Amino acid sequence: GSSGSSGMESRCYGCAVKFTLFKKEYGCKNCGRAFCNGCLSFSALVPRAGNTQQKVCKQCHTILTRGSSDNASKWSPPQNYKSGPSSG
Ligand SMILES: [Zn+2]
Ligand SMILES: [Zn+2]
Repeated sequence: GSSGSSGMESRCYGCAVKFTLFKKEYGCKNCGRAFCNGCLSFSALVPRAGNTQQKVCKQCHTILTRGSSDNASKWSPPQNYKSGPSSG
């Protein structure tokens, strides 16, 4: 009732760790979020940096290597785009 002011500062988007002299702050390329050297210790081709193996966060590093198999997103193109194995 008489409270509601949290002090959320620059933290990690993986462990929620606060960036300090000891814990430096890192940035992702794929998701584009803030991570700690600990979490941001992976590299994977990012379709944003021209498909270059940039330092990405664990998640992304896995998401880019997992290759989702769904179509949950804004208007999607027709399974058949260009003459090829183009999947749905
Ligand atoms: Zn972290
Ligand atoms: Zn990321």
